[PDB]
Amino acid sequence: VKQDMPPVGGYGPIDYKRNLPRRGLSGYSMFAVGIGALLFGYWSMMRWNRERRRLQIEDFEARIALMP
Amino acid sequence: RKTQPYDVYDQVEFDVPIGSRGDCYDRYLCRVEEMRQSIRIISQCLNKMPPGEI
Repeated sequence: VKQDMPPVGGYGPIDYKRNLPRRGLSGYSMFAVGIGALLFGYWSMMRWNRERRRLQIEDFEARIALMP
Repeated sequence: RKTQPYDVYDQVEFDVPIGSRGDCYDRYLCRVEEMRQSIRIISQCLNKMPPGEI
């Protein structure tokens, strides 16, 4: 009998592919998302700014009527 | 290895990579694909091992 170490029954395949799935989407979608979220933030910032303008005018009314 | 077989390398199937522009990024990619072909030679060597002698 012989007791070397051959490949017992053959070994299966071994990959060597450059498998890069390319996660993400196209860049035009990235520009669309960026400009959309940016403009969303601009509109919300505009609304909050003019609300605080209203309250700032009310504080001006306080300092005007409080003075004499 | 491909020109003068100093051993049984003429009976394993692979391809040595070549550079393009003689360049360090290009030489780096050459090293990477030499590693990949070393993996393929390990695969074929484990496929066709003979039980000969020490």
